[PDB]
Amino acid sequence: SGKMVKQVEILSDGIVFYEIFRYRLYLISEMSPVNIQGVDLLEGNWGTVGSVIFFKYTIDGKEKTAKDIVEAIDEETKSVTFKIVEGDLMELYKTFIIIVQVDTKGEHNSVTWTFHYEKLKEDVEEPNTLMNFCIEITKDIETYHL
Repeated sequence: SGKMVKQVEILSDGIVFYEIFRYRLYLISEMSPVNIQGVDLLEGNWGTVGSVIFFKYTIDGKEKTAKDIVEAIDEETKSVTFKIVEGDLMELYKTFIIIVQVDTKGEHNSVTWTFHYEKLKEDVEEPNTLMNFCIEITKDIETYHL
């Protein structure tokens, strides 16, 4: 078991940012094309718990996939929770949960990324590269909107 958390300040509008993750995830492909080539809906509906989304992405030039279930949406805390059920990460991790959270409260304007994960074997790395990648995504989105 394991948990990783990073908070990035964003200079663009947090609400707009949340709404991308919350309602229109398919867009991160246009906004971070270098990182994300595809965001396809396979089951359910965009913006709803239980929907099955498929990601095509590239880390360090290596092409990868993840199939995610949207497991939580929370409009109070401006949070969305994705659980990875298939793909490259599951070669290494039994369980992998990604929560994205946008703080708009006050002059505070930030995106917090949380990984909860269970490794398959003791000597698998902490998912630092993946956290770096989510921060790049955050910054692509920010600059795209700024």
